[PDB]
Amino acid sequence: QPAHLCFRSFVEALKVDNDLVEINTPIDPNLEAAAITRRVCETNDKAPLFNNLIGMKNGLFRILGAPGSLRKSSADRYGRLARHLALPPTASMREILDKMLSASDMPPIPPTIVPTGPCKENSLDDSEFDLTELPVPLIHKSDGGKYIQTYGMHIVQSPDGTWTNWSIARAMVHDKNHLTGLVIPPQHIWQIHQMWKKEGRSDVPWALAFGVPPAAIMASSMPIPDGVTEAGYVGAMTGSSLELVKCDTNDLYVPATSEIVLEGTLSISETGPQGPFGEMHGYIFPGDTHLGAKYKVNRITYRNNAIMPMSSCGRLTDETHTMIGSLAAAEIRKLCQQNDLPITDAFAPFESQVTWVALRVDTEKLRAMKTTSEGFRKRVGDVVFNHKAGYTIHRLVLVGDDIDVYEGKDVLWAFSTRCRPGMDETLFEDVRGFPLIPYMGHGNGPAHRGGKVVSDALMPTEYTTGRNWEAADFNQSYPEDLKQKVLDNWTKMGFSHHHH
Amino acid sequence: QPAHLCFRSFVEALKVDNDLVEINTPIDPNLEAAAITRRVCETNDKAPLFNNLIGMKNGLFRILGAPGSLRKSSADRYGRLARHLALPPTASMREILDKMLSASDMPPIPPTIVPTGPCKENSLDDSEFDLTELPVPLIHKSDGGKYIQTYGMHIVQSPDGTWTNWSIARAMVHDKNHLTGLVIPPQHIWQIHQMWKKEGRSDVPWALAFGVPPAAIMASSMPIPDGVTEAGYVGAMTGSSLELVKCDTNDLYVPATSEIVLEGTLSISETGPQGPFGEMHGYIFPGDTHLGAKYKVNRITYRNNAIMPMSSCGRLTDETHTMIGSLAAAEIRKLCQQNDLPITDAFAPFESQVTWVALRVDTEKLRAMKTTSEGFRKRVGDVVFNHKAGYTIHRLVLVGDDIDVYEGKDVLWAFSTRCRPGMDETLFEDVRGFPLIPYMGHGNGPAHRGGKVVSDALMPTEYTTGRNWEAADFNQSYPEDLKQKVLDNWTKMGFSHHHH
Ligand SMILES: Cc1cc2c3c(c1C)C(C)(C)C[C@@H](C(=O)Cc1ccccc1)N3c1c([nH]c(=O)[nH]c1=O)N2C[C@H](O)[C@H](O)[C@H](O)COP(=O)(O)O
Ligand SMILES: Cc1cc2c3c(c1C)C(C)(C)C[C@@H](C(=O)Cc1ccccc1)N3c1c([nH]c(=O)[nH]c1=O)N2C[C@H](O)[C@H](O)[C@H](O)COP(=O)(O)O
Ligand SMILES: [K+]
Ligand SMILES: [K+]
Ligand SMILES: [K+]
Ligand SMILES: [K+]
Ligand SMILES: [Mn+2]
Ligand SMILES: [Mn+2]
Repeated sequence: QPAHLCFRSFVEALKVDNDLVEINTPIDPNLEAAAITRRVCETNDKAPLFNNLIGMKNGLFRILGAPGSLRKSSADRYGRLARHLALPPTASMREILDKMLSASDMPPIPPTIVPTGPCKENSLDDSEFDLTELPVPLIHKSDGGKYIQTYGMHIVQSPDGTWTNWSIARAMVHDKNHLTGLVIPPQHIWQIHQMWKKEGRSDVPWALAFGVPPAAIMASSMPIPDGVTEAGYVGAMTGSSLELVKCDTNDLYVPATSEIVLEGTLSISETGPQGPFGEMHGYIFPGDTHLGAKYKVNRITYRNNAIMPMSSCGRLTDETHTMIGSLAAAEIRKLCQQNDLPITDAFAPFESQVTWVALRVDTEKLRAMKTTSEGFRKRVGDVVFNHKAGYTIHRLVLVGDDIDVYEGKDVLWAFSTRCRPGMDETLFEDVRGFPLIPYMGHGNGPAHRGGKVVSDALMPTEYTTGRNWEAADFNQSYPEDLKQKVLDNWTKMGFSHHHH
Repeated sequence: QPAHLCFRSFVEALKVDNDLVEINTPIDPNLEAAAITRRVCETNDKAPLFNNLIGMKNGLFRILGAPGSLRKSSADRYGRLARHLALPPTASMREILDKMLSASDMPPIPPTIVPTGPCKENSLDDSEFDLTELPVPLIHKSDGGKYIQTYGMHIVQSPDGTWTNWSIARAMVHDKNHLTGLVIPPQHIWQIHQMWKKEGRSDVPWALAFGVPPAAIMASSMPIPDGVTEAGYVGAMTGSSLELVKCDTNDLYVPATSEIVLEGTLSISETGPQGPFGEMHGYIFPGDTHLGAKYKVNRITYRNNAIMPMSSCGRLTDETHTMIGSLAAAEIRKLCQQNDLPITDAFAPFESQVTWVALRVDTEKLRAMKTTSEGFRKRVGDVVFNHKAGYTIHRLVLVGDDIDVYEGKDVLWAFSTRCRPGMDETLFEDVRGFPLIPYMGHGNGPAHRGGKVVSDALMPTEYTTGRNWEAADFNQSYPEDLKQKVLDNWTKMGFSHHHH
């Protein structure tokens, strides 16, 4: 099976790439696996595969940390992401995001049902598992629970059967047969949960699949539109129908090669303690526990030698930056274009803790609009901040054609030198806010509303007659023949490899 | 003579440090020397010493580029700055800035007059030099003149003789015996020029000394208080009286070991075309020429084998970032402390193109003030933005004790995650603005007023009961004994030098 369609194959790809470290001596799921993974993430090291977890029982489970984190060299920086998508490991962020968007103007390819798969190799009923006895990791020292679910896919379906959503949302172990987790608006898991609540008749049929096809976990982390089944979008993207198997205890369908599958229900009435958790913006607020969604687990099925992927999230750089940030930026790029806005490119700079998106503008198109900063700012912000795709993003930075939005340094340069504080910004207080950002949930204002801004780093002539500067840098402040002479004589004069 | 007290000795120190490249083949002052220097600055390479300039006449002149720029390794990143100050090359920014501030609570050590020095080895009168025939550099391709003066010290004295100011301000060649330059408020050269204008009787006696004692060029680039003679402050800092010699044609005094000295007058009536120039924020606006201050040159004196230092300024990182930014931050730190504000540290992040200063707050002191964000923001901004030391700075970022303001990454993290846009900021529109910033001089608003902001990245509990988070990073989210075990086993498990 190819790496983009089978997690087990993806792990073997990372080995072959020399992008994996296999750790075959015992590692404690209480903190040590997550501490090793956190260090990997902070240093862009190789992904850790923990083949010997203390307390692993009945084949449950190995752990792979840092599945979507960055590689050290600039040449294949995004190579672990590329390997989720059948892209070359030297793929640029633009090429990854274009791949993730490519299904947005293709017909879906619905999934194929098969009678069995590797995910049915082993099973445990209600009387045979206990979630408190599995080697579930404690990820950060002050976490309020052991977060089993950091990189699996929740699968829920609308009551009418017309929409099946796949998404990542965190969950922790509550007791031997329940989890608690985040289920919050505007997320699709919440939108579907509301539908079942309003019908009022039963709990939501649910499954959580860990170690799913890498191309599926990428779509699971992207805000594709309301009502769009991720399976059919992944199908279209990959050009193949995904193979799914039916769960044993309900009628949902899971990827045939899933490593571990939990089957049960998401309650429409019950809650339980959840959190705190060390989160994407780089913080944990110890003691910050709240009531959350509660799940009941009725069955576990799993591959022989099952592997649990884990995100040890926090400060830069992990899956919550590379996937949440980038994939929201991609969806924002598309949204803007569908709303007739001249945006060519979007990215969430890591330096902003993925709370900003930089939008590159086609300023030729902009000039033809014959508009102003204030008008344009308002228009862009009204499109993005009233849409789900803008939920996690608090600052949009508009930049002209000379800025590469995939380079944080150049976004910071443009922000710092082209956007006059106050005058060149519009604040948005009556839009949904992202409460996880410390300045929202733990700040001075309402946790769920406002706090957003559009910062215009377009210069005045970019709206009228065209750019009227040159950069004071080596590239633009010297003629081409001089530049080349200097570069040709550089090491000869005594001054100091692309891959590395 | 020691390196901090003699430019020629400083160049020999850089050689010995293996922080110099001597280029003994011919280099064109039309662009090529500045292009090599710009590349050095963009890559943190060794400083270039051009010993063979095309068109060098009568011993005038060699060029040293990148005199105050950064070194490649993290260990001696600021080593070229340290060498201006008799500090070890591994000195931290905190230690450099503390050295620059140390004279602020010492009595001045006034300079010593000596009868001669190396700067009198050679002389040229009015009938013997022509500034248009010297190998003056064209620094950027669209510059409006050849900027002879990028790293020399202007010397002017109040009419009453009580204040002698030393400062850096740019100047370019106008004709055979005149320069034009920037002389703008609130700068001391402008403050003194105003005094002579109001007296109305004569042009301002002036000298411009190039290749001055490195400790003097550092003070020349710092906004020490109004009325304070830089020579006496440098004296106090270094613990020694500086040796000065009298100019031949006026009664000002120059450093005895200056490489090149121009003597003449700064006009109280005449102006001439100046600019454009590729500037500190990374731009040039071609064709943007304005009338500026005009200087007449009556005499040149110079050392045998004279060396002209040159800053090829623009995008990161050069003297306009390392010296303007850092030294303004230092003065701001002191100003805040003198105004009873609990600021421990200040730095202008390079990532902000030195348009921001991050102020580290002693939050124990802050709690004892029993204040609020809005009050505190206003107080800090009213102190800094109505003072000359705040002139170049458009955004102040307040951060708590856990942030190292000398690390841009940590300042960006705190800004992005702790300061809610709008709500946590106060805008300042009735303060002097820095017009060089593109969003000021070429922006949507008044070039000389407003555009400033105080951004509070203190969290709410930092004002009341204390920090209530831990970072979700390796350092803070794992116990000490685990951290050490992981680090001890890192290379054994298979994962990947301070100097490099
Ligand atoms: C890649 C990743 C993604 C998330 C999460 C984590 C990781 C690794 C973890 C589990 C490590 C962290 C956690 C977070 O704490 C971060 C977070 C992000 C957004 C909302 C809430 C929390 N999380 C998560 C998430 N969405 C959430 O609704 N609660 C979540 O718990 N997300 C984001 C979510 O998948 C995207 O918003 C998708 O668009 C949602 O799918 P649709 O609703 O559009 O179908
Ligand atoms: C290290 C350096 C510094 C400056 C300048 C450059 C370099 C290398 C050059 C020449 C390369 C660039 C140029 C600038 O274009 C940048 C600039 C900065 C601040 C004001 C105007 C321009 N410049 C300069 C500068 N001050 C200016 O009044 N016109 C100037 O021309 N400065 C700043 C100035 O020295 C400081 O503000 C001092 O505090 C002034 O001394 P006091 O007035 O307090 O005694
Ligand atoms: K999704
Ligand atoms: K702007
Ligand atoms: K000065
Ligand atoms: K704040
Ligand atoms: Mn969805
Ligand atoms: Mn001064």
